[PDB]
Amino acid sequence: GYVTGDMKELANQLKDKPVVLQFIDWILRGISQVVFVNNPVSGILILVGLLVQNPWWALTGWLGTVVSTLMALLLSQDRSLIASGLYGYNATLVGVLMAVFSDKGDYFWWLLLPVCAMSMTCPIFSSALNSMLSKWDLPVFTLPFNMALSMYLSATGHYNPFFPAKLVIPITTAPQISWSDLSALELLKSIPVGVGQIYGCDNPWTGGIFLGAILLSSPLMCLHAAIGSLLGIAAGLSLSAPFEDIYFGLWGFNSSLACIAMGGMFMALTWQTHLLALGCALFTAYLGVGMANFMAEVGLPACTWPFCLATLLFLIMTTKNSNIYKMPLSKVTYPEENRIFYLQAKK
Amino acid sequence: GYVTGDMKELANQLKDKPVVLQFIDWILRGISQVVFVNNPVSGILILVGLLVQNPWWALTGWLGTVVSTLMALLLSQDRSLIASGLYGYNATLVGVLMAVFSDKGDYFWWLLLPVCAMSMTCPIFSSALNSMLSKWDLPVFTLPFNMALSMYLSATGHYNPFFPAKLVIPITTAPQISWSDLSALELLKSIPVGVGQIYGCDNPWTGGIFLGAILLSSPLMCLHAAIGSLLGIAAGLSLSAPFEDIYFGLWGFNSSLACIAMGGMFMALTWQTHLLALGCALFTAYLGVGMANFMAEVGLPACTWPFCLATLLFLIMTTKNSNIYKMPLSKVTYPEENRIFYLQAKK
Amino acid sequence: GYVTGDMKELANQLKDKPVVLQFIDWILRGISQVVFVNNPVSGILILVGLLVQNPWWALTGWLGTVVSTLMALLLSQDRSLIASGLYGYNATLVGVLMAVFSDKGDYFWWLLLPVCAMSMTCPIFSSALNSMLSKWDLPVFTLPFNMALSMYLSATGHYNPFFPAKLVIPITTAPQISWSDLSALELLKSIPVGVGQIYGCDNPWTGGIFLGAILLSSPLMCLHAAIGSLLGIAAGLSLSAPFEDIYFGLWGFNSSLACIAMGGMFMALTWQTHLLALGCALFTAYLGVGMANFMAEVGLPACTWPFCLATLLFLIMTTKNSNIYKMPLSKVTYPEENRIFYLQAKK
Ligand SMILES: CCCCCCCCCCCCCCCC(=O)O
Ligand SMILES: CCCCCCCCCCCCCCCC(=O)O
Ligand SMILES: CCCCCCCCCCCCCCCC(=O)O
Ligand SMILES: CCCCCCCCCCCCCCCC(=O)O
Ligand SMILES: CCCCCCCCCCCCCCCC(=O)O
Ligand SMILES: CCCCCCCCCCCCCCCC(=O)O
Ligand SMILES: CCCCCCCCCCCCCCCC(=O)O
Ligand SMILES: CCCCCCCCCCCCCCCC(=O)O
Ligand SMILES: CCCCCCCCCCCCCCCC(=O)O
Ligand SMILES: CCCCCCCCCCCCCCCC(=O)O
Ligand SMILES: CCCCCCCCCCCCCCCC(=O)O
Ligand SMILES: CCCCCCCCCCCCCCCC(=O)O
Repeated sequence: GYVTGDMKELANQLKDKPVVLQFIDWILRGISQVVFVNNPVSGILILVGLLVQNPWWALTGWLGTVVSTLMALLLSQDRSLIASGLYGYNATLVGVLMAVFSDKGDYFWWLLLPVCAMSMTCPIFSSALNSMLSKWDLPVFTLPFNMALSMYLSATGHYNPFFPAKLVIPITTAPQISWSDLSALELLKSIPVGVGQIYGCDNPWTGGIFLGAILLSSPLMCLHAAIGSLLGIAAGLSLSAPFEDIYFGLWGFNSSLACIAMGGMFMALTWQTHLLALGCALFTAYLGVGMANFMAEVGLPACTWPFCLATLLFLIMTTKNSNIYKMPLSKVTYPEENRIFYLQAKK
Repeated sequence: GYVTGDMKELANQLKDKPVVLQFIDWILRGISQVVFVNNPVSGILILVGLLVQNPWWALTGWLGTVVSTLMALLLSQDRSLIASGLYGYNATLVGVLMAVFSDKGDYFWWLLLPVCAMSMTCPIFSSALNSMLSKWDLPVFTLPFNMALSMYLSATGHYNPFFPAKLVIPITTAPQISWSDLSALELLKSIPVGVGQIYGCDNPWTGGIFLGAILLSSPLMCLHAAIGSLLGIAAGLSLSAPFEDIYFGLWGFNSSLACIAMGGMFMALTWQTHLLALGCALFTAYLGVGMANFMAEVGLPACTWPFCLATLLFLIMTTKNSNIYKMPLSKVTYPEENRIFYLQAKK
Repeated sequence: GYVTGDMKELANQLKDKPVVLQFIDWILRGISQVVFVNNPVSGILILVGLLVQNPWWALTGWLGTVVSTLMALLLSQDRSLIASGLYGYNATLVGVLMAVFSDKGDYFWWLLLPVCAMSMTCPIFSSALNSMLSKWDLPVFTLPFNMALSMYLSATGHYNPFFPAKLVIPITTAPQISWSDLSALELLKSIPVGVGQIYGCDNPWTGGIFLGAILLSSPLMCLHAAIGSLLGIAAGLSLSAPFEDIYFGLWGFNSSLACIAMGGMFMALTWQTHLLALGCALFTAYLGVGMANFMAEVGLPACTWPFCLATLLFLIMTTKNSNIYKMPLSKVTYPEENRIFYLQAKK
């Protein structure tokens, strides 16, 4: 009970502690905030999962988070946002995916130089988008990370002498799918892989650890992540996608995030909003394959562009339904507290 | 006189009728609203023209409109907008152009499955765009349809095992144009074809029927549609476009819409605004060829992206001219009533 | 002292002169406003530099500026903006770069026809963006020019029978860089070339003349332009860019503009804002190579898209630092007056 939720008691106790422990807590919260989790223990679990997948990726992500938090402190950003990990969760993804999309293999120490540089731009993006989106009461999601990674991967490319990137080839021929070779076990295993591919990790154990951390933060968030991954798998099956792409979790890491965001987190949790979150996850998977095909023509991966776009689209949409409630941005903590607040406001 | 204009008397009489007749009226108005027409009889005429061109395309468009209206009703959207056909006119285009850009020929019944799915997203897009564009008092035009069709055609592509799309090849060699083979009769005939290509129909009879329906709704709108198609033809001739592209109406279906919108419809009709509409039609044709060339590099058709972009750009532009008047979004019915309202407000 | 700054005395004396002299002054100010300079004498110097580089390019730019100013007068835009050259500085770039990116060589008189047409659309863009951006207190920069040039170059392309454009080939193989062949003299000479490539001119004498004109307007702006060009060169060296691209000034014409804008011009000049301008110049160079690589896949040059995007991103970003001050849009004249106003407001 002490480690569940956002761990407000730990933050209150650390508010008067030496700044080193506070900085460590901020780094852990920023690591956890990729899946909309404000738990430092969930951040430790996510770090353990990243180390299980690849220690080099974990090192790059931790370095990116540290550099982003330090730069946000240097830029005199809001201290409340920095304490909650909202300044540094984009750079974790930036560093991890820069290590993922590198063509020079593991432990390429020179890659530590661009990573920091891009981690130097994550706060600025996070600032510049926020002051706009907070005008319309909308979150930035992973838009700063998407912009930074697209800019970096366009600047370097596959043929960069210093930091070559993994080549992205657009689909040229019609795939041949043997539907008799579809494996139910692999389809079931792609759900943890789908959840784990949020950090670009294809290890089923890493995805299971991520799901466990999310469940530690909030069981409803873990359930919505699993359902979003399953819906991404279903959308991939509906479009006759290659089985290797479905088994790799490339179809479920956007829909899982969309289901987490639209289910309980930024909309009050009701069965109507549950169905809306399911529909948003399906739409997010379809937009994900569309964006992947579109940016494959320019040599870029879609990453989490479809998730941000679809979630913003569904959040901006307005309905004359009292049971479909959009939570205020200042009261969004986690689905249980969000539902309690919505029930209190309803009466 | 009873069937001209928006047919407000029919709506008033149907407001207390059984909901089946009201739903039929809403579907007809949504069909007609592609060309900014709120006339159910014009919707019937447009359906007849679509059947003349291709019954399969008409069936897909009708199914898309019905599904979009039902989904907008399910989402508790504004009943006034649904009654006027503003929730369902984008899905008509979505279904018709999904049938048009299909590589599996006519009467591919499986294509009825994705169409409905895309018609499920047309209301949401509209809503998500409306709440964004109503702040600055701007219409959504066919932006939801453009976004939905771009996402669908990127997701499927030409090499999809289930729903392949027609291949789009960027221009590779310089065209050889024999200017002695230019036909005045074909140039004149491309005006109805350019008007009918709004629905993706290249039949001159279909375009003539569409022009007749628009004239039934409003003569000024039909005149502006014809002038916009002619201006698109002129712009195509100015850039040495292939004659087959001009004869197919691919150059005049965006400028015609731009001239309809900017002439009398969303700006008060004056000779100054008439010249502004002509300039907007020329700019829209040039932006149309530019956007088509740009999106051919990613394997996508431009469709009505240039029309929406150019019309929004011309509507946002502000001048210190009293005779260049932008009609309020709540008072926009059709050019005759718009001009009457503008004359009343001027005095 | 009479010709330094904006020469408000000359404007006051010309306010009651015949309109021909006023129009000439407006054209000169519009020519100079590309580098955020409101000096007609600097406009004359920039015209001299353009003539030194290429008389055809100077003729096209002058014609574009004249046409844009004439149509902005015809469109009843704000007279104060027209008098300060803010309606016509985008068409100077449009005409000059349309002459630059033409595949038909120099003195192609038919190119005078599209140029005017694009100069026709420059005021509208300048209007349409302004009303959108003045809400958030942001400048339009060269966004109208970028939009117009992208639209034109997409519409025509390399294979246009009438107005072919220079082919843009994306990078296909990894460059081989002989670092022992790097020349310090060429690196130093690329700074004036980097400043002169704002107008698409690769002549070092032209860049030196441009720097002299900027220094005549304001020494701080010239210093920031030189530092931005140097930072662009450094960023190009950091990414192992080909030496020919660095020597051609293709790496420094965006960072120089970003350093001019962010240093003293649109943000109050302090050492903190000086470091922020340096960081913005580095970010602008990296975004410039990224966007160049991105639009090379669609056959388009990036031009000044990265400069506008990065400068807007850095201007929107908000910090809780009193020394990092964003000047109001109505009081922005030049860095010396900007700093004086900021110092007066601080106390
Ligand atoms: C936006 C893309 C670029 C981001 C910033 C990249 C900065 C890299 C660090 C500069 C020096 C790198 C030297 C590496 C030499 C080598 O790889 O052998
Ligand atoms: C795909 C290659 C390009 C690089 C990736 C996109 C980088 C975008 C940087 C600028 C973001 C927008 C800044 C604010 C603009 C506005 O005024 O709305
Ligand atoms: C809106 C879509 C909802 C999800 C639909 C999931 C459908 C999964 C199965 C679709 C393809 C079934 C196999 C057909 C191919 C074959 O067996 O030859
Ligand atoms: C892209 C294909 C899938 C698109 C799915 C769009 C539909 C999402 C929302 C589903 C309906 C939710 C209705 C909730 C209110 C109610 O049930 O009364
Ligand atoms: C070409 C790639 C596929 C097609 C993608 C079309 C766009 C679909 C999603 C649009 C979401 C728009 C959200 C806007 C949010 C905002 O204005 O901040
Ligand atoms: C955004 C692109 C996708 C839009 C939604 C597509 C949903 C298709 C329906 C799912 C089942 C398809 C079965 C096809 C069977 C076949 O063609 O053999
Ligand atoms: C902005 C201008 C719009 C109107 C343009 C009208 C058409 C002019 C170009 C078409 C005629 C070209 C004739 C020369 C062809 C040739 O003989 O090679
Ligand atoms: C790219 C093709 C050229 C586009 C040029 C658009 C010009 C718009 C037309 C403006 C005409 C004048 C408007 C009324 C002013 C007046 O004459 O009193
Ligand atoms: C955005 C597209 C281009 C802008 C508009 C270009 C208008 C050109 C009008 C004149 C066309 C005919 C003159 C060229 C004749 C020739 O070169 O043979
Ligand atoms: C590659 C060809 C196209 C180049 C860019 C041309 C863009 C013309 C229209 C710009 C958008 C104007 C409307 C903006 C509306 C809004 O954002 O609210
Ligand atoms: C993040 C901004 C960095 C700006 C300064 C970067 C300076 C880079 C200097 C060149 C890098 C090394 C070149 C030689 C490498 C070799 O010989 O292989
Ligand atoms: C793309 C790589 C480079 C990115 C550079 C980002 C950092 C810009 C410079 C920020 C300096 C901040 C100075 C004010 C704070 C202070 O020192 O008091």
